[PDB]
Amino acid sequence: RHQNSEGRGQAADLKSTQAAIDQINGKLNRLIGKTNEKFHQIEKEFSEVE
Amino acid sequence: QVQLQESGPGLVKPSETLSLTCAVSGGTFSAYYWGWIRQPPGKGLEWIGSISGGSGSTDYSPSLKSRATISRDTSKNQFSLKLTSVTAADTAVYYCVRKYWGDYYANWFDVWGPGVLVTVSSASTKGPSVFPLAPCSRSTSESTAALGCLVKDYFPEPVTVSWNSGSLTSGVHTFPAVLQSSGLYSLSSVVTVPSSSLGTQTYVCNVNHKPSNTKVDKRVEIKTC
Amino acid sequence: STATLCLGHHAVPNGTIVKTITNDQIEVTNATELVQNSSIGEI
Ligand SMILES: *[C@@H]1O[C@H](CO)[C@@H](O[C@@H]2O[C@H](CO)[C@@H](O)[C@H](O)[C@H]2NC(C)=O)[C@H](O)[C@H]1NC(C)=O
Ligand SMILES: *[C@@H]1O[C@H](CO)[C@@H](O)[C@H](O)[C@H]1NC(C)=O
Repeated sequence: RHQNSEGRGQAADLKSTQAAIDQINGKLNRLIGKTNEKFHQIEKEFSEVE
Repeated sequence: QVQLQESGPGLVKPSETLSLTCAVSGGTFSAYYWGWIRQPPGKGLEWIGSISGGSGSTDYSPSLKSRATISRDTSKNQFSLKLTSVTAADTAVYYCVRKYWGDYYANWFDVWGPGVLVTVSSASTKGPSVFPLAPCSRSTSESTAALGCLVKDYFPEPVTVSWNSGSLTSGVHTFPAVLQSSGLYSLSSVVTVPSSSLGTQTYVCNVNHKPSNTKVDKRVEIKTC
Repeated sequence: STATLCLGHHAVPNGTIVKTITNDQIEVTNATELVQNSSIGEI
């Protein structure tokens, strides 16, 4: 936000904000879609107590 | 990391220009300074001068300041020395070296060139004379035999001999070059091979007179008068 | 004229990638290993 003689205006940046969002987007991906597969567990509920 | 390859003619006519080049491998030429250094065999060595490997701003030893002219190239990753009005004494081995960026600092000559011999061509350049030398009874130890290969009549120096193209290395001794009364240069590269192999294998001494581009895989064989 | 002092840090012609939390890939001077993956091959 500037305040000049001409008036009062704003202008957005793209350079820094692109690097901002970029680093956030990675952090998503490093924590999103990443998974482990588990194919045969042991039972986790017990109807009877042996 | 950083390696250098020294290049140039090891021979040059008296009172003529010397032109040498050395290579860089790894690093960026723009990011250091480079100098040259002179050493005749078995005496004191000397710093020649340095240049801005980045910009081209230079210095030279006062003695060789007028005589020596060093250069660079950003393009080819190379750099040159041009020396005018050479002396007969100037015959030496040369080096390319990495110097620190600071005009005044320590840790100079951190890395050195492989070393290229530069001999002034006092006499006419010529081909090597490869002289085989047969092992005898009087040149064989109990465990070893003395096969020889003399490179005589060769001008100029050096001459580097390979044995079986460097297949055998054990007890291979390149005897230093000799100034004979002939005014001509010569040497043998003696090979010690076990006495058990005598009269069996016909060994080869291989001549690499690099400036003359000569290859002589000449054998050594026994002959009777 | 007028003098200029100018600060900075060293680098290496050849470096290695390293996984962080800030950036999944980055180049630093000198790396090492934390996982011995190789054996002599005998007890
Ligand atoms: C980079 O740092 C390592 C630190 O590990 C240095 O490596 C030394 O040598 C061996 C094999 O690399 C390691 O097992 C040791 O941990 C290190 N020595 C000690 C006792 O500290 C290495 O010197 C460095 N490399 C360079 C040239 O910067
Ligand atoms: C570093 O080493 C790698 C692998 O040899 C090579 O591909 C790369 O070009 C080298 N980089 C520099 C700056 O030497």
